[PDB]
Amino acid sequence: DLASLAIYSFWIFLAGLIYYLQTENMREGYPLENEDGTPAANQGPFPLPKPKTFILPHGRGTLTVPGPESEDRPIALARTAVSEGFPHAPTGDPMKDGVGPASWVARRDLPELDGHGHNKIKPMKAAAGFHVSAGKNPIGLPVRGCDLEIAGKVVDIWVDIPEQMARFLEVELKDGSTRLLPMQMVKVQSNRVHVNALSSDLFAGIPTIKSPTEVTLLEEDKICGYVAGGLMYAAPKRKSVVAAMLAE
Amino acid sequence: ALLSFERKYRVPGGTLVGGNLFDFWVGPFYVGFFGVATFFFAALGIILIAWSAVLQGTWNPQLISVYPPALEYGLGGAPLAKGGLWQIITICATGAFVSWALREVEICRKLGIGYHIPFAFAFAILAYLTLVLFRPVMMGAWGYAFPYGIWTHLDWVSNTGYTYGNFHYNPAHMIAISFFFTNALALALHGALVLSAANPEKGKEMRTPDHEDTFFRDLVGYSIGTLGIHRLGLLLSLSAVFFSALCMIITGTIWFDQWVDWWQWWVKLPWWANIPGGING
Amino acid sequence: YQNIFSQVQVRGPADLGMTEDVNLANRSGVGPFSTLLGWFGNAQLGPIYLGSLGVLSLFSGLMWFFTIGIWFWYQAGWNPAVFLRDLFFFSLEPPAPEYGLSFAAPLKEGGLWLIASFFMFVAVWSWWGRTYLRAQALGMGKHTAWAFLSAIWLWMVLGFIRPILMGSWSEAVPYGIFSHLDWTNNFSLVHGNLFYNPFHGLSIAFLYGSALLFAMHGATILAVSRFGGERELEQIADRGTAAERAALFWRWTMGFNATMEGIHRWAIWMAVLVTLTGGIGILLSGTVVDNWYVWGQNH
Ligand code: BCL
Ligand code: BCL
Ligand code: BCL
Ligand code: BCL
Ligand SMILES: CC[C@H]1c2cc3[nH]c4c(c3C)C(=O)[C@H](C(=O)OC)c4c3nc(cc4[nH]c(cc(n2)[C@@H]1C)c(C(C)=O)c4C)[C@@H](C)[C@@H]3CCC(=O)OC/C=C(\C)CCC[C@@H](C)CCC[C@@H](C)CCCC(C)C
Ligand SMILES: CC[C@H]1c2cc3[nH]c4c(c3C)C(=O)[C@H](C(=O)OC)c4c3nc(cc4[nH]c(cc(n2)[C@@H]1C)c(C(C)=O)c4C)[C@@H](C)[C@@H]3CCC(=O)OC/C=C(\C)CCC[C@@H](C)CCC[C@H](C)CCCC(C)C
Ligand SMILES: COC1=C(OC)C(=O)C(C/C=C(\C)CC/C=C(\C)CC/C=C(\C)CC/C=C(\C)CC/C=C(\C)CC/C=C(\C)CC/C=C(\C)CC/C=C(\C)CC/C=C(\C)CCC=C(C)C)=C(C)C1=O
Ligand SMILES: COC1=C(OC)C(=O)C(C/C=C(\C)CC/C=C(\C)CC/C=C(\C)CC/C=C(\C)CC/C=C(\C)CC/C=C(\C)CC/C=C(\C)CC/C=C(\C)CC/C=C(\C)CCC=C(C)C)=C(C)C1=O
Ligand SMILES: [Fe+2]
Repeated sequence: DLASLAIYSFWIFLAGLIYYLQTENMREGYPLENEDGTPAANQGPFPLPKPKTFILPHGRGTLTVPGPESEDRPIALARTAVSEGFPHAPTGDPMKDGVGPASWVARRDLPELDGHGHNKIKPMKAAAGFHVSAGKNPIGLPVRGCDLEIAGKVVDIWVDIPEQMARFLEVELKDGSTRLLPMQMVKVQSNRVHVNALSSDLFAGIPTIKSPTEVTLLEEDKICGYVAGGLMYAAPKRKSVVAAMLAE
Repeated sequence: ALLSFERKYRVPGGTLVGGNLFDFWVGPFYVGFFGVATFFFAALGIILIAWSAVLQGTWNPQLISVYPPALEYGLGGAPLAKGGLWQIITICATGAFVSWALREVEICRKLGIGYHIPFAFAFAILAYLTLVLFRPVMMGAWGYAFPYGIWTHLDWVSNTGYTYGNFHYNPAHMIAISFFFTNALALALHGALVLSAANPEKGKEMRTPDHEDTFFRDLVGYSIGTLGIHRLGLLLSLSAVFFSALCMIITGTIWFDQWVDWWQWWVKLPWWANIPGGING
Repeated sequence: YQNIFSQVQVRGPADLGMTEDVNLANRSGVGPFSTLLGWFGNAQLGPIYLGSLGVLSLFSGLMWFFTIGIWFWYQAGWNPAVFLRDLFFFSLEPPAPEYGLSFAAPLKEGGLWLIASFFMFVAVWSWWGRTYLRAQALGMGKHTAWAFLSAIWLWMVLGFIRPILMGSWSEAVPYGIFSHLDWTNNFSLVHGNLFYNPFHGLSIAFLYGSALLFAMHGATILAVSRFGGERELEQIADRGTAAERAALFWRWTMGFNATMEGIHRWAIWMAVLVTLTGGIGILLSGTVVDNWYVWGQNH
């Protein structure tokens, strides 16, 4: 019978296709390691696939995945039980050390590039032709932390040119320095932008950019690591829902 | 057990209930308090499923079925096997589901990401609860809900759907279907576009977002953008499930008849209602 | 914030696009910018490419809705109020069983249906040509063309391939909103319930599963958009904490994770298989299998 044969060979196909797909999602993070870094004994029922190579545009080189793992930078974390399956507590400060929810990856310390080879993200001063086209504009607003203290003053929006959107806010601190805040982590209100993740004292510790008119991919990842890290770690300093409206 | 980048994230913290007691991993899986609450409800629900298989007498997947309390039992409790066992498996499934999601909010918190996955998943939980709890209640009995069995629940859908004639005519069911269809089109388009720009014609460099905006603007005249397509995928998905649950909780409560008779409000509408011609003239 | 709607809209110069091998004479000018579309996605409308296939697709496509539209106006009696009250109830039906796969049907009894199906056939197949070529001109993979084939397959089987094997044009779907719902209903009814069709349950498995994986993927990216999650192509090429925290949520939740490249292979297949699986189930109906319940008892 044709229908019976059709459904039979379908499941043979779907088994080969789940096999294919899952080996393909083993191209990063695998082989599995034990908590100490040596290769783990249970490697899983699927085989790592044969290398794929990506050609990266404008002299960035290539990517051959899977490869030897790109982790190298010291991890400031110590084991909390003799046995496998337990937390690794920060040896220092998680915010500084780049750990836990403040983790960052050693991405290429070069800006993300656009279709033409120019920087994707650029401050809006220098992003020729860009302006705020709709909604409340945050340039100039006081910036507040979760301790409900004024952390800074927005002095420009960092714009993604090819995709035309607000990537970061640039914030002048108490000392006339600047930092970048991820836009999708700030909240633009009418008389203020509220950064919940960071209480004001932690704003200075936001990893800095070395060149003042570009962000590198390593810097972004360090910035976004540290701002998200404040949700668990700046929690002692965060005033609740109650004090936020009391705040007015 | 660990991925080659995983170690630096297995930091302590982000636990809703229970401190560090339950904050450990079992292989890849994270436990947490709601990990243990999801297992208790999972095992108990499947033990009580094996119990309806025995009280009914089969060990086959296609046949073992578990029924809701019949219409005489209304909304109150019922005897085990005569509907009552389903009632306890339903509580089991509900707490296993709400624990799975709450287990996810812990995982979000340890990782410092948005709460979007638990939130999207609550829509699924609420569509289940519509069919198993909220519409049963409005209609006055637990018997209006589906049975927990691979084929008998398909038999529940045919039978429930044909009590209103051709259920295609349900207007919110049309809206729901549209969202499932547009969602699968979108999924197809999003997967295909990203893979075409990462896996270009062999030899060439990997394409960029720019190219993607350019392929869709060239094809269709519009590009919603690499952020808009994730946003669109979330709203299509949840809109499907919202409207799907809305069309069932509107049925048997706000609407009793044949759903095809509903569209006569558009036709019996005065002014054009009595002109001969067309189909309804 | 959650990043469901943008907080601040930013506009620049109209982005005419990447050049590569695209024939730029065929590209049009910049459309308007909608602030309304800009709250959820890109603001810019256009430019679009209108090549030869582009125009052939658009002309046939319009000639198809012209053929459905005039039949409807004839059925409305050219009376506008009867049109708008029964837009939904109108239908351009196929030739009656008597005519087989002949074109000899009269205009009002299936000729207009066939002209409408010729116009739709050409329109959809030239747009598929266009889906391939616009990718070639940008040097992109041909994934969108292959994906569109799954969708075209269910279309082809329902209105062409299954009517031809069945000997009759009356077998195909009528052109009407309500009438095609009644066709679908009726199709399961005369095939002895399509819930027993193994490929229909499989189609539903992937339809459901498409809303499951895109609420999952959609929600994962929005949840790591704080680490520039949506810029999935640079994450493939140079992994970031967004791709890491994304994959780890799912490794810690259901025990297995993916990749920023690989989640889109899950996504294209999960969706391709809806209509690819479904198309088989309709082709097998009426031709090999006459009643899915009956068939199901011999399994
Ligand atoms: C699958 C089983 C049955 C069936 C069962 C049902 C059922 C059951 C229901 C429907 C419903 C619908 N069906 Mg059906 N339907 C069938 C076959 C078809 C065929 C066909 C040719 O194959 C078509 C066109 C349709 C079409 C339709 C829609 C009219 C309607 C809404 C869903 C939708 O399309 O998703 C939406 C898809 C999109 C939104 C794609 C649009 C993409 C756009 C927005 C992208 C932008 C670009 C665009 C404007 C073009 C760009 C070029 C520029 C203009 C220059 N059906 C088969 C026979 N169908 C629902 C309904 O409401 O019925 C009244 C419904 O309940
Ligand atoms: C009483 C009715 C029967 C029934 C009869 C049918 C029939 C009959 C068919 C299905 C099919 C399907 N059914 Mg059913 N189905 C039933 C009950 C269900 C239930 C349920 C909960 O009860 C569910 C979830 C479903 C779900 C589904 C889908 C899985 C599947 C359609 C896939 C799809 O995405 O197609 C949508 C995709 C397309 C139509 C492809 C579109 C192609 C392109 C080329 C269109 C171009 C359009 C262009 C010309 C216009 C553009 C407009 C502009 C943008 C404006 N059915 C009951 C039991 N079902 C279909 C199937 O595949 O069967 C297995 C099918 O034919
Ligand atoms: C013959 C029957 C009638 C009909 C009768 C009905 C009836 C009756 C109902 C529907 C419902 C639906 N119908 Mg219908 N429908 C018909 C024809 C169609 C056609 C079609 C093309 O013809 C389509 C596309 C649809 C489409 C739809 C969907 C919109 C909707 C189902 C989705 C949903 O509820 O999601 C919701 C998703 C869930 C409920 C999933 C919940 C999951 C939970 C939270 C988690 C489970 C976890 C799991 C156990 C964990 C185990 C892990 C494993 C061990 C790995 N129908 C015909 C005409 N339809 C249903 C609806 O509206 O429901 C609200 C419904 O009740
Ligand atoms: C939404 C409208 C109706 C409905 C209408 C239909 C229709 C119509 C069809 C199905 C089909 C299925 N339904 Mg249903 N179904 C409903 C509610 C449910 C619930 C629930 C807890 O609410 C569950 C678990 C299921 C589960 C199932 C699957 C067994 C099957 C394939 C679906 C799929 O892959 O989904 C997508 C989700 C995934 C890919 C995630 C994977 C989930 C796996 C498949 C779950 C295995 C569950 C196992 C059999 C039961 C768990 C018991 C254990 C003891 C834990 N349905 C409601 C009442 N369902 C199809 C079928 O019967 O064909 C086989 C089918 O045609
Ligand atoms: C894997 C299966 C899923 C899928 C996939 C899918 N669909 C696809 C693709 C893919 C992968 C495409 O690449 C192709 C596409 O290009 O996407 C937008 C497409 C497509 N899927 C579509 C529809 C569609 N897909 C469906 C379903 C599905 N598609 C499945 C869920 C459904 C249903 C019923 O669920 C529908 C209705 C089309 C939008 C599109 C292909 C368009 C096409 O072939 O149409 C030719 C017809 C015309 C050109 C008619 C023109 C109509 C006029 C009124 C336009 C007038 C415009 C004017 C007023 C303004 C502009 C003027 C200009 C000069 C600027
Ligand atoms: C926005 C809604 C869409 C959606 C989203 C969604 N589903 C999700 C998520 C999201 C965002 C998850 O995060 C979560 C996940 O981890 O994904 C892999 C999940 C999930 N969605 C699932 C299934 C699922 N989703 C469905 C639908 C949808 N999910 C919608 C389309 C369906 C359908 C259409 O039928 C199913 C079957 C699970 C695979 C998964 C995890 C859910 C979970 O809570 O897992 C814990 C499971 C247990 C502990 C087992 C408990 C059950 C036992 C006690 C048995 C009792 C009940 C019995 C089985 C009744 C049903 C029998 C049937 C034959 C009728
Ligand atoms: C790599 O990347 C990629 C890109 O990029 C580079 C791309 O470009 C693209 C290309 C993709 C595209 C161009 C887009 C593709 C698009 C489609 C496939 C289809 C498009 C579909 C649509 C546009 C449909 C969406 C619907 C619209 C626009 C209509 C309006 C919205 C809805 C119907 C949805 C919301 C639901 C509504 C409005 C119904 C009612 C809702 C409810 C009752 C629930 C809400 C609750 C309440 C109302 C309760 C009460 C609360 C109140 C009242 C709130 C208080 C507010 C008051 C006002 C009082 C791809 C694929 C891609 O891969
Ligand atoms: C960009 O970002 C993103 C990612 O990141 C980069 C992602 O990843 C993802 C995630 C998406 C995917 C990975 C895609 C695939 C997923 C789907 C299409 C959804 C469907 C998924 C399911 C149905 C799985 C549901 C799983 C559940 C509910 C959990 C399972 C629960 C148990 C097993 C019991 C609980 C167990 C505990 C507590 C511990 C015990 C440990 C074990 C049992 C582990 C041992 C496992 C094995 C030895 C391997 C098993 C091998 C199998 C099953 C073989 C496969 C079968 C074949 C037939 C070939 C998204 C969305 C994303 O956007
Ligand atoms: Fe994506």
